[PDB]
Amino acid sequence: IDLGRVIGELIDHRKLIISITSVFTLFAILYALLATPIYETDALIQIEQSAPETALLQSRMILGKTIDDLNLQIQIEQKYFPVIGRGLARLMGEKPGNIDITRLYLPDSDDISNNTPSIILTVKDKENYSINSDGIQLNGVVGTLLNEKGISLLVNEIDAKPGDQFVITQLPRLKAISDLLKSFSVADLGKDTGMLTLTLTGDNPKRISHILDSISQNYLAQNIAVRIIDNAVTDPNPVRPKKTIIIVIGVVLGLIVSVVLVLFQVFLRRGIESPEQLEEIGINVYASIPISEWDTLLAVGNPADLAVEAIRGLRTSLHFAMMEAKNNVLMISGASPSAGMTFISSNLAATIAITGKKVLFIDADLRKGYAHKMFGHKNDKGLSEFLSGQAAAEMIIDKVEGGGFDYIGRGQIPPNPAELLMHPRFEQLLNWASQNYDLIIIDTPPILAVTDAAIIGRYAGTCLLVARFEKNTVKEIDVSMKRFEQSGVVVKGCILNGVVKKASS
Amino acid sequence: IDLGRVIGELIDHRKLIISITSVFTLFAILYALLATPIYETDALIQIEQSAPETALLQSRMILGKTIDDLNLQIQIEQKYFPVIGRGLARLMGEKPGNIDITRLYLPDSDDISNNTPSIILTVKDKENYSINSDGIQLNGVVGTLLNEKGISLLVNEIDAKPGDQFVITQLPRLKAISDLLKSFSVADLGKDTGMLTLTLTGDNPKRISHILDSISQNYLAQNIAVRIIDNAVTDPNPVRPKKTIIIVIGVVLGLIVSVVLVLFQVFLRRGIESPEQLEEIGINVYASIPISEWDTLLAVGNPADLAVEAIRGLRTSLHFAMMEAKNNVLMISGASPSAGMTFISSNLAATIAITGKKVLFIDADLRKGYAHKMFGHKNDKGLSEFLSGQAAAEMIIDKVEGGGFDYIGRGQIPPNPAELLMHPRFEQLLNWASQNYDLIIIDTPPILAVTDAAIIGRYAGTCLLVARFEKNTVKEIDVSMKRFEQSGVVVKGCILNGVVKKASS
Amino acid sequence: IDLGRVIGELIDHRKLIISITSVFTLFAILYALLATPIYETDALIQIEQSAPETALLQSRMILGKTIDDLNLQIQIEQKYFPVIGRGLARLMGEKPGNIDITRLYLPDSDDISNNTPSIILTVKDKENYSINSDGIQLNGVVGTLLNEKGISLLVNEIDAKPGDQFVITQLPRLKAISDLLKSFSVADLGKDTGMLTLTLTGDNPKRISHILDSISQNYLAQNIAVRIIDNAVTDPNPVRPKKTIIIVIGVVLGLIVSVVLVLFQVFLRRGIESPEQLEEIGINVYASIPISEWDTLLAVGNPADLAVEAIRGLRTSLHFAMMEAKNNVLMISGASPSAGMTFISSNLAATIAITGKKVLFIDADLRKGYAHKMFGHKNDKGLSEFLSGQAAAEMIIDKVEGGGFDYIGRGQIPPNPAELLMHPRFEQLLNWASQNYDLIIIDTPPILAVTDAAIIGRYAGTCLLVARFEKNTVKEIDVSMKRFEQSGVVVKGCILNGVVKKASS
Ligand SMILES: Nc1ncnc2c1ncn2[C@@H]1O[C@H](COP(=O)(O)OP(=O)(O)O)[C@@H](O)[C@H]1O
Ligand SMILES: Nc1ncnc2c1ncn2[C@@H]1O[C@H](COP(=O)(O)OP(=O)(O)O)[C@@H](O)[C@H]1O
Ligand SMILES: Nc1ncnc2c1ncn2[C@@H]1O[C@H](COP(=O)(O)OP(=O)(O)O)[C@@H](O)[C@H]1O
Ligand SMILES: [Mg+2]
Ligand SMILES: [Mg+2]
Ligand SMILES: [Mg+2]
Repeated sequence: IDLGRVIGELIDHRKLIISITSVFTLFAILYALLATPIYETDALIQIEQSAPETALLQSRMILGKTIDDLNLQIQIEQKYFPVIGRGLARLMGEKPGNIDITRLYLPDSDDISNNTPSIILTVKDKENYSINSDGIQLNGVVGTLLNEKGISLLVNEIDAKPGDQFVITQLPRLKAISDLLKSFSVADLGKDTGMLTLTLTGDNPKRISHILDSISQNYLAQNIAVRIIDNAVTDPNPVRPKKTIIIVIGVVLGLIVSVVLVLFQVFLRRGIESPEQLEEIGINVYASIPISEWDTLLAVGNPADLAVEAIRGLRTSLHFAMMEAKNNVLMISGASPSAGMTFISSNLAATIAITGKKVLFIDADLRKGYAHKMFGHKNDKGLSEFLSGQAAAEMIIDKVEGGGFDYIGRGQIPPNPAELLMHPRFEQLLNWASQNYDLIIIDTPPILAVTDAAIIGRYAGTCLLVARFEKNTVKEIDVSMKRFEQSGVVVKGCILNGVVKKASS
Repeated sequence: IDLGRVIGELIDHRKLIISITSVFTLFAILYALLATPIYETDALIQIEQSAPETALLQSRMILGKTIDDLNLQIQIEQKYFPVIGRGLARLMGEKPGNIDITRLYLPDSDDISNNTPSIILTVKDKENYSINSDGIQLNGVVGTLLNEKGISLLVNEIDAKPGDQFVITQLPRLKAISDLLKSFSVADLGKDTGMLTLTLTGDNPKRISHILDSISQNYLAQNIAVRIIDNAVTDPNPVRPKKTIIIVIGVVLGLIVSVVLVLFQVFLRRGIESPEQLEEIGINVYASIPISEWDTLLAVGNPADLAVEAIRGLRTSLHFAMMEAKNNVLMISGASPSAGMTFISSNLAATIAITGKKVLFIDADLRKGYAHKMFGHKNDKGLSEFLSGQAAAEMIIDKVEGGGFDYIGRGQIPPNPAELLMHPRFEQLLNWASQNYDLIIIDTPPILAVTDAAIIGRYAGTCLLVARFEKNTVKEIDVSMKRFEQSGVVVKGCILNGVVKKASS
Repeated sequence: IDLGRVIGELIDHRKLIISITSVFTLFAILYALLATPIYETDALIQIEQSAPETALLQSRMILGKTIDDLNLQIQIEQKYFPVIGRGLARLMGEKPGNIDITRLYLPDSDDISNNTPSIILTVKDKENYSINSDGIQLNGVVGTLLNEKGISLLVNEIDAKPGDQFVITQLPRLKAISDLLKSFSVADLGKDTGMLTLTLTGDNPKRISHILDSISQNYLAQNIAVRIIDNAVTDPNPVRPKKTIIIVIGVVLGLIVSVVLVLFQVFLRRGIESPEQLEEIGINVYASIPISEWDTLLAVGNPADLAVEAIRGLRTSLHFAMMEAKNNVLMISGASPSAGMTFISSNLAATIAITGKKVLFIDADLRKGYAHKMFGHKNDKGLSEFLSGQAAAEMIIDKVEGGGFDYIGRGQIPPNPAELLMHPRFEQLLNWASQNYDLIIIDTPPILAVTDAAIIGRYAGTCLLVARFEKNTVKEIDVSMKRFEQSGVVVKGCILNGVVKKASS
């Protein structure tokens, strides 16, 4: 391999790479702007050791005393239905509300799994609110305590706009202790000094400072039955999410997945890339027709098309190739269907007729031939009707309107096309036509599908295959040439079709 | 090797890979959803050392005192007959029952092996129950103690639905101590502090907490004749089984075993893959007939079949190959039986007869020939009867009904087929037929099995072998060609049969 | 590869390398001369340990006491609108001013983000000043305190020229402590001694010394409720930016990016470099025309041009190549447009006419031919009008004024150029002209674009291609030669055009 090839492949697939990288970067930006910020508060205490004090601070007694003091077993969560509602509310500048609950007691269903009872509180005004646990609706008022339906609740100082909802959960004490212990860290920072740094992370910058102050005070009171140097304060810059590293990771991930996909697609290509691939085997490529981005003939609708220019190049190439041929019959065929045989044949006939030579076009695709549709037709009396014997040699020839050449349609689809094409009346037709016309072009089905082309090619002076640019492979074209030679038909060469411009070439 | 080949092999064997991986993932999911959950309880004590205390806690004195206190020597197990009954009961939400037994004394058979006596208790109601040890049925009532048949039992507070069964075992004290010590761990967690973490795992989240509390209290009482900071609590999330890692391991195991099986099958393939394998040796492959997924002729029942199209391709190839041959006799043969010789020969005769040429078909498989069954027959007067001399040249020829060609059946199976085929009357028959027909096709047995084909091939102008797609190998076909040439028979080429579409090609 | 090639490439691209390196060095010099200088002050104290004292010095209590003492929470910044205004002011020798503020209290909006209120103070004279916070204009006087609009301010000892502006921010206490702690360092320097080195970096050489003295005094007073050996002094040489290393890094970065760009451009070149590239394939290069840096003929305006000398070399080469040719017709063509076909053909005709031979020039570029513009024209009756039949063979020939040869213009642009060129009247014209002139030169469109050149080349005795020096590639020229040979036209050789002098050759 070489650098030029890889750079060309990257240039060709630029749209895919850009789209994938942009999608990944957009997802990264959305996550980094919608993820909830996490603040960190710190405190510094002095040990008058410090190896067992790390375990004493994280023991369930200290944390449990803190949780009992601060009522951390009442989980209040602002209610947003979607997974991005909270982030959108924060971005729009909306101020989150809060409720001070000093007493909560749910009926404690305590089944096998749901060990955490929860209710939903809807704020109707600054004073009253509605409560629903499992569809049971109740009404409560700030101030006076509520003892109804096995539910006890005391709510103070609602701070939210009316219509807001809050999920109130009474999680078990061990769950609260585990959650507190997950986000709480103790370090020595000197490995020998009495200095201990206590760290607590959480999404509420004031609550975490209060929690760490309570932890420190409880530990201090417990020890004297240690010195608090730095009481806990919260860093106003969140520690998570780290937006810049997230976005950089997203961009690099997009680039690497795009490069992997591009390499995978490049290594899985088998189609023909250039005429030199065919010419390595020993197949003369007589032309390369580009894609015409422009039920009518292109050589007639848009005579100045680039594809028609390539076809004129093919015409002047054939005027020299088709010399010293046994007759004036040219047979266009191919390996696979929808390669361009009818396009090539019809347009070539048009470009050769505009130069003043009489041209006959025969649609010998007795199976899926649509030439009569493209030329303007009387569908009666096609090639089939002549071959089966129910027509004459003069009632099957029609004239293209915007063309300048005659044509013979397929006719009705027969049940035995390959056996009709073997009748000697076909050779009689070709011998008769080879005296009233200057050129005869025959369109045929593929050869890798059926055998009609190989029957027709016996009476053809020149035979050319059509290879589609990306679809067909060199193996298919070689197999087709060999199958034609096995049946006694000499293929003059190939015609690459549907070519497009690639920066890797 | 190259990446395209391996990707193609993976695409071809996709069904096998998917099935194996799905089976493994289903087994992993069943195990991860039916395995009994194992909870873990923890405690934290303070050592006022700690290297000998780990051995003192795990000594048999502390554990034995705990087991005597909590009666851990009475093993009560809920009875489910299958190995998945307990998991199903847990999944369906069924609440396990329990019995508080404060005194159990079994007769203690104490033979060589069964040192653990056991009984089965069936719950009939909230009060009474039935007991069976070795077929001896007894009835007991909660409350009043039972002393019968050398069995002492005191049962309190049955909690289960009627009809439940419980296995009650009186395991030896050392066995109970060993079981307790297997699931009990002590750690320092600081390597220098007085802090010891005690861990106990078990399937009953309350019993393990009680057991660890008893262990801690016994150690504390023993030492003062240490401080308990964190009394034991149980983590409600089970530590085993870890479902996600189990499922990931199952999926990866399925993928690796599937890839290994695929590679093993690929490396053990010897059959013909493409016509190019035969053409490397120098054997002209004249056709490749695909599998016809559609006692009748295919070229007649379904004339538009893909296989009949391939046979028409072979027909037009033969019309050119069979020129400049010494006569109009074609001999289809093969290497191994059930390769397609009769299929190819009969269908080829049909496709050549539909074009208006007189065709004779001869079934020279005098050993296992079934052509007369496929054509509609009068089984008398076949080839055998003519060769042995008990028939004429005109009483053996019959006509295929839906065909269009004549045929000669094998006749009765003779005892000496290879010696009948050497009679000059066979050559007389062929010389006579070569003047009344346009083509003669002869079907023969394989050549690697018997020698009839090599006797017949002396009088055949053209001879073609049939190679089955996956079954035969290049070695078999080369051996067959060489064995034909050794006997003076020139094989024109080969016919690949039963071809299917493979993404690795 | 070899050293000579790389040295030549470096010599050829010297201007690009010099420009890039100079730009990078200029940017580095601008940064190193405009970046604000950062001074460093040091102190040395003695510890009578020293592992916890590093944490005690950086604790928020000591730094907070210092900040409360020195009022470091009032941030005063000199106002320069651009990002280089301060550096320019320092370079021009301007003395920065300062204000001593002993009391500041802003309304403290304290919204979600802007936690730091700020005002702008404009100095009108040595006594009074103007204040604007959010468009609210106020006037204040040094001395008397200001308590207006929720803003309290006390300003003493303004030292600046009138018209200067100062941003006054009241940043939060924790922000001030964090900023102080970011630039403050403590080290032991012996790892065992009581000697501690305290370091403080800042842009004001006196303020940092005062700050470090206050830090040391506060720590000393705190400890005795330690010895100060070296009170803080400021190194007058700034520690940042380090100009020399910055400039060296800039120069080396410029050199490496220039070398990378040069290597990238060299590896992405595909055009023809020397005639030997064409002669490897087997194409005879008959000349190499250099660029003429000098609507007129070069061989006439500047007959002593270097390009005209190369064309005379081509003329004497052709006088030997064009012997034993079937006629006296020469056809200049090419692969891509704007290669030099009309330049080469017209100048060659001029140089061959100055030697006394009758020369005919034909502009057979019926699509974009501008020869009549370059020769002085009567645009009527060109080649088109003759071919279409509406003109005679004598009304189309005109005479070049400063030339010496006749010419035929294209005429009006036709709709069917390629089909006009196929008329036998073109061959009649050439046969008639081949008897009244000594040489006929025909200019043609490219061959990779259209097919006109291949139609004309049938009647041309000699055909030469023109390859542009850097534009065309060897692949294009080979494709053109092969496409000419496919149509029955033998190309004698090639002509390299637009050559320039490269030190890598
Ligand atoms: N270079 C081309 N540019 C534009 N359209 C093309 C080109 N080649 C083929 N086609 C069009 O795509 C369709 C398939 O080609 P067609 O020749 O009709 O199939 P087949 O090769 O089986 O006879 C046709 O409608 C054709 O007009
Ligand atoms: N390409 C094929 N498609 C469908 N059936 C086939 C094909 N080739 C052979 N068979 C069928 O499978 C059976 C075995 O083939 P057969 O020719 O009868 O055996 P043998 O080669 O020994 O004479 C037959 O019943 C045949 O009809
Ligand atoms: N060696 C050259 N020196 C100076 N000018 C040149 C040279 N070669 C071509 N040109 C000029 O650059 C332009 C493009 O060349 P031209 O021959 O007219 O295009 P084309 O090859 O398509 O006919 C012209 O104006 C030509 O005069
Ligand atoms: Mg078609
Ligand atoms: Mg058989
Ligand atoms: Mg030009």
